[PDB]
Amino acid sequence: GTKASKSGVPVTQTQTAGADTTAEKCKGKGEKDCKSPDCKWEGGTCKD
Repeated sequence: GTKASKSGVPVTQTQTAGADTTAEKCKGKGEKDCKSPDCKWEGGTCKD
């Protein structure tokens, strides 16, 4: 609770460290190329 109201350490929960930030290997792929487990196909566009 109330003790610092900011904390000395940031206490980062998660910031998609595993992902390559943006896997632009997906970007450019057609629907067939775009693997769903790999990349999210949305709006006729393959994107990580």
